[PDB]
Amino acid sequence: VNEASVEHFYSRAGLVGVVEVKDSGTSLDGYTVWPIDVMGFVQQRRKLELSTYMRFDAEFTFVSNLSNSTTPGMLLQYMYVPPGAPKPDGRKSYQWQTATNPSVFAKLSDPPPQVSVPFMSPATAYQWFYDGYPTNLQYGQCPNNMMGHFAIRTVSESTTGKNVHVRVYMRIKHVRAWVPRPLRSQAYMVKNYPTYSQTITNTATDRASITTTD
Amino acid sequence: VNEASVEHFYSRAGLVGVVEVKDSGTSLDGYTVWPIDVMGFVQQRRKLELSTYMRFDAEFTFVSNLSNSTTPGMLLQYMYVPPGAPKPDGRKSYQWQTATNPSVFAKLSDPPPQVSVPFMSPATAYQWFYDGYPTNLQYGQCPNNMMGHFAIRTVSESTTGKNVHVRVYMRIKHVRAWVPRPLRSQAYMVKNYPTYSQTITNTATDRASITTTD
Amino acid sequence: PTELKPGTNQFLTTDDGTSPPILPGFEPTPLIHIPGEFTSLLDLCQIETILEVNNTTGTIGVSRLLIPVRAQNNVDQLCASFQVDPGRNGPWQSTMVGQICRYYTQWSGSLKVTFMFTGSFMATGKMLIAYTPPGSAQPATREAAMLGTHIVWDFGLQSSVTLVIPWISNTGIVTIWYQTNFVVPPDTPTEANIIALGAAQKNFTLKLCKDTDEI
Amino acid sequence: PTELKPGTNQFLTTDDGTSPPILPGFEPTPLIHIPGEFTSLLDLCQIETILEVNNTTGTIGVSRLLIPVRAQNNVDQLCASFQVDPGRNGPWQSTMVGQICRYYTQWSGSLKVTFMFTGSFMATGKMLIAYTPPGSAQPATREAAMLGTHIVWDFGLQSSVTLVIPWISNTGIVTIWYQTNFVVPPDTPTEANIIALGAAQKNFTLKLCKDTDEI
Amino acid sequence: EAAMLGTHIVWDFGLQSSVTLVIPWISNTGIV
Amino acid sequence: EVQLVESGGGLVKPGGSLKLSCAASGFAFSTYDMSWVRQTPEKRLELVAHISSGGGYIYYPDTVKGRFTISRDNAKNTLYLQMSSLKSEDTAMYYCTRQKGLYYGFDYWGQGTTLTVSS
Amino acid sequence: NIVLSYGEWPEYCPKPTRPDVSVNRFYTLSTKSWKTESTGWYWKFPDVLNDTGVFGQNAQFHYLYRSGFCMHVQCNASKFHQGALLVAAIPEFVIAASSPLYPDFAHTNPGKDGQEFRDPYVLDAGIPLSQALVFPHQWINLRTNNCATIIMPYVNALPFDSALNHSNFGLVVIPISPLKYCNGATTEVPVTLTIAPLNSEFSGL
Amino acid sequence: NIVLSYGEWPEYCPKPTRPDVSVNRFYTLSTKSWKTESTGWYWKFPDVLNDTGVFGQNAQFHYLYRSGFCMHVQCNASKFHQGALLVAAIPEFVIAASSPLYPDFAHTNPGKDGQEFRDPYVLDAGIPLSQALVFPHQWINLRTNNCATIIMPYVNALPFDSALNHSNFGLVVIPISPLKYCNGATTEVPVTLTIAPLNSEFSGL
Amino acid sequence: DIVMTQSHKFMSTSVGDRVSITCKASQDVNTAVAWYQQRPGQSPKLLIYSASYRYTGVPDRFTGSGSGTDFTFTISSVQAEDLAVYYCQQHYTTPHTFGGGTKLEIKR
Repeated sequence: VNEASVEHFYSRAGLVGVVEVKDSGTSLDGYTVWPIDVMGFVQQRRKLELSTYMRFDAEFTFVSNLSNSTTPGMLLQYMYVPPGAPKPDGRKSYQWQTATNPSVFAKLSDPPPQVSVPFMSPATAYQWFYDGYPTNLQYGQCPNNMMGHFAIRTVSESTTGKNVHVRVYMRIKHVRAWVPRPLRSQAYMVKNYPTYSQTITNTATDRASITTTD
Repeated sequence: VNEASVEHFYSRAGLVGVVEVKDSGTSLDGYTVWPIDVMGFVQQRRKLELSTYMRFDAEFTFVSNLSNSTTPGMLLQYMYVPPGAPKPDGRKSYQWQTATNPSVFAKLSDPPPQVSVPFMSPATAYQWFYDGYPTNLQYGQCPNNMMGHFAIRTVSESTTGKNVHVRVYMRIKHVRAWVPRPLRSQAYMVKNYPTYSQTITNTATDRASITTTD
Repeated sequence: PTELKPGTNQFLTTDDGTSPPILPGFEPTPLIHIPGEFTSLLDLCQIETILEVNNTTGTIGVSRLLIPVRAQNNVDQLCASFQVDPGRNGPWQSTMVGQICRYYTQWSGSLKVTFMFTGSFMATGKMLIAYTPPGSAQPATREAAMLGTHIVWDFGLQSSVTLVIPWISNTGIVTIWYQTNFVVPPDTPTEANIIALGAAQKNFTLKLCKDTDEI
Repeated sequence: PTELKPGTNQFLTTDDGTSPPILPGFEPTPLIHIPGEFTSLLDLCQIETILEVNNTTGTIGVSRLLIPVRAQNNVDQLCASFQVDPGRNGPWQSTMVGQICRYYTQWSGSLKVTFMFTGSFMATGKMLIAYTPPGSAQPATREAAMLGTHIVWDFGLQSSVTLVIPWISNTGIVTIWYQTNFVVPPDTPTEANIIALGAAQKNFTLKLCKDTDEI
Repeated sequence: EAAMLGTHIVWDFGLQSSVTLVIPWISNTGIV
Repeated sequence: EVQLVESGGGLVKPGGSLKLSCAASGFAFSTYDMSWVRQTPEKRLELVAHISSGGGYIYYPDTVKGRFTISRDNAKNTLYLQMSSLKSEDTAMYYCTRQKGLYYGFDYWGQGTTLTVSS
Repeated sequence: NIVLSYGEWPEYCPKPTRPDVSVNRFYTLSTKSWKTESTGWYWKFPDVLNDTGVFGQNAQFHYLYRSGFCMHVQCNASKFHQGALLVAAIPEFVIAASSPLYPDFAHTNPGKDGQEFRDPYVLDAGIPLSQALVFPHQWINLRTNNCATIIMPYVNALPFDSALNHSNFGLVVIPISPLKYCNGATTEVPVTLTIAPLNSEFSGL
Repeated sequence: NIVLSYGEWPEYCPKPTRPDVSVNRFYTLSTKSWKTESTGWYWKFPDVLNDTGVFGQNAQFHYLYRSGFCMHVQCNASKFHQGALLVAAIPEFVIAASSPLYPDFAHTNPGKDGQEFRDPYVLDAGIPLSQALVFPHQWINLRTNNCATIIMPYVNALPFDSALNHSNFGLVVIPISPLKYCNGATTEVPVTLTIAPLNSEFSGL
Repeated sequence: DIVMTQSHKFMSTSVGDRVSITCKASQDVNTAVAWYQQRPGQSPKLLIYSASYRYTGVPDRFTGSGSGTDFTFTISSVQAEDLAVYYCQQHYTTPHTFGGGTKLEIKR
């Protein structure tokens, strides 16, 4: 009876997205920027749309290693670009320092970094469904949900030969949900819009007749 | 209403300067001395000149690694030369030991060193604007603001082949500000003097007429 | 002066730990009262949602929600039947409790099933709704059904009726029999349609969260 | 007997931690009272600073601070106008509140805008100062303006006047119309100059520190 | 749509078989 | 397809200053880093200056450091090079190139313009 | 008899003007005809009142407002007709497009005349209809009751928001069990609607 | 009417000699003529009193002092002149040089005759003028008031400091709105200044 | 800086033949190197960058290989259009540096 609570139901930490720097091979750029998308996986998306308005603090962790699952010591800079501030142009761009961009310097050898993001939205809660136009690409888009981009880079000075994979985990604390919504039957087409395929799929799997059971 | 406080406004830690030992290539010297300059970056300089007199304790951190962003264990000596004591001549100079020069011995493998400097000035507060001569190069120079040079060197005995970059972060605690000053419109020419370019730049971006808006 | 136990540096996926605030002295936008806050899924299981009892082949859509009933010129016949497992694939997939019981390995508790009658105001008849305990096959003919649990439901008087099933654990059958012919005065549509509504009672419980296959 | 959590050795840029004193037993030079201590930026937003309403092309300098007003031999004309966004590029960049609102992503609260009249003691006239709410275009002619918010400002009597704007969140226009001709006795300069002063009210607030682009 | 903005009453047969409309005023002109 | 043109190059006497301006069309011009490269009469090639895509980072070699200046305008699709105090060795032909980052190879090269420092 | 949405009465939020007076009167929208083939309708107000009455005169010229609605739907049919309707008020109702790409603006804000569903089974929002009872709803069952009434308070994240952009919610009428009538009976059963905004406010003329 | 700088009255700091007596008298500096073309003036005292009076006899022969000032600026013009001045006392006033390198000593300590600004818009310190109101200031507006008065206490880090080196602050008079007058009126409007040091102290003869 | 030196200021071959040029690094550059084609009176084109990988559109007869401080640029089949000066680059670190150049010779 305590596992039906909305607080426990959203509890556990999960994989929000996998990003890669890849500075070694044909792509030498040497950093990456990962806009925070909680909807990333269609499984995590279908449990969120259950509720229309929800207010929660997030907590992150970055599990990193090379392509060998081998983790030698080499330094990484995890920066958090808050919503409304400019993004880094290139691996040396002066945005990588500033002041106001909170950063985390962690070697690979260390156990994974961890950090806690507060509630960033202007409105008193997030909205997963916003009717009406922000001011037809525009229809139903919340401008106020952006949580920031978590730009990453490897401090070591020039062109290491090592592509560094990294995984990003999220978990939701202190969650509070408002008016409920029925779960989605139809498959998803694209990320930001509900649009569903022409051909409809039934909700229940058919049987022989209105009568026969099993 | 708590993010407008002068204490929070100067809070966050930032990059005061980047120094390099470079004992490997054409320059074999093997150490460096970095006079503490809070004004180092024109961004941090424009927020300080907001206030004329201010009194604060500082706290430092040194994030170090090789040119690969690779951090093998090798020993470093971070020494702090207090204001008014002689500087090291060369990597073996007897100043590197003495007594009164507080030092920090930290391997690269360890997480970054950290240390807390007190308030060093004779006067009850720093002065970012001092009129009048200390006794025309002299005009407007505070002799009493020197905070010390943070000389660094790598203990390993002779000519390692490794140039070691190092970054230096500062954050300001317990700050107290006095009489306010308007922000600087004109661009900076040189470090220690206000001197501004001949050609003046307007403060506001012009429009078509006194009338039209947007 | 401490020692480190064997479990030091592991990162455990369900951590329930603490973490540094990334932006100290930041002020979230304060709350205001928003109506409707729901604190637990176990209230949603208690609201009734239309059930697909039809779900046959080629039934297209929005016609799958209702079971047809007409004058079949036969006194004792089996109108429709469906087993009572909420989680198991079948009719109950269209309910609510059907869906959020795909997210939990085990459930329990009583269920409630409600019927409506859409037919015209003049029509009259009798349906015998009979429930079979989970360890038995569905009845042969009503004389076997009326011996078990049942309620005779009459149109002209009672337009909706509720059948509480006693128990389910983690199977049972409810059938709908014609008790009498379907009788109507002249100039009236001859066939009605019955819709069903599933819901869970108060004591329904869930256990051991698990992610689902629906998608 | 302890275990180490996943966040051990990270160096977090906004640390709010503690550090060893490098020189123990050292005595800072003690305080003395210095007048003027200011504890928060939000007092600076409340002092008025000259505003550049002119900011046109080729206006050189120190002439950008004041709007000219003369006898234009026309009764109803638009003297000058400027939108009310403090952060947005424009006139407000010369104020104080204009500058230290470039350091914060969001602001709010009422503003205050004050006018002075520099003309000679003999001169007389009437200006109609009208403010437009943020969701509308600036008025066509005064008959559209005098219907909105406005105050008629008279020279010979009142040499300075204050207009509080009700609200701003993170857009609005204030215009200055000639109500009547500019009337002067003989041997008097024919054109005056009006200067404006912006300031923030008590309830003005700031949020989410950010470094700026001004430099 | 112009009428329902003015004075009006919706009158329903199956329930109410008679209904009364008081006109506010007449002096010595108006339309229903 | 793509066009990199330059201008301003020509004979000049020692000490003078000259602005080489490069103009581009046929691609999105704010998404690429840019650079200058000069080819000595011996055809020895060497770098000149570098700027990031959005103006974040600007790099100068040690020889030209402080003597030159580079800037770009994403609105005008131009790349400007302000260069003064010309010595003898500053004569060579200057190419206007394009990159996707710091360490990517230079894919395109302007037709190049000569420069000459003499009395 | 009456369904208070989410168990609350709409109320003021303690200078915004309170019109009261003549925006508290009922408005009677045009009468939709429910045939045997017809499927669904929806409205999505604050929209429907933007043109009509003195209300639209407030909502067009004000930059912000707060409001709450009392809506009443009744269906006149003789006793020889059968069939049933589902009436539900679904907050934050965002529709979608079918694919073989966004919904045309005529489908987003229909106006006072409502709109027809393309796919009532999925609501044309993608969610199934069987579960749409989770929203506040009332059954109009032509052998029992002919009227359905709902009071929906003001539900939205911000205290105030504009009428020309964010449409606070929507309303659906879906004939779940189709209409049948014996020969000679009237072919169409009319459906009418009535809305009476409660506790409205406006600001920023 | 009177602006106390930073909301305080200058006071003694509880053997330094307190002269009182004849260093409390007003001093009347030479009268500057404000033309239509003229721009700005500044003084930067303790300087201005180093030569004059008995005060300069104290400040030259003492190694340390503490002081505070009451300064009064008034402008005599008939009612047919227009124009306005800004009067502000800006502590720790450090000037700069234009470039196409340091300011000549005549610009650092002008003396009793003040100095003209090269660039009044930027104050020739680099900071904009629009914001210079952040310092204690008073408006002299030739249609309203002809006088401006300021009391500036002793503001400096150390308790005492010498008069020949550190100039505690400065004073500016900038004609923000230029002067215009109809033909025949007097061509120049004079500006005068008066300073009366308060609570002075001296030590180390 | 870091100097990239090429062994041969000239090499001779004929059409259909196979020629391969080297490059030598002042220190360890990892795999970062690039090879350029400068035809007479023309802007030098990019061919092969970062050891083996070749830029989009370069014909397949152009190959390269190496690692560390020793590199190689291989022409499977020489053609007429192949006459021009070649250069090797170091993009491993800033500042970039180019080789002295190598000129082919077709002797008939």
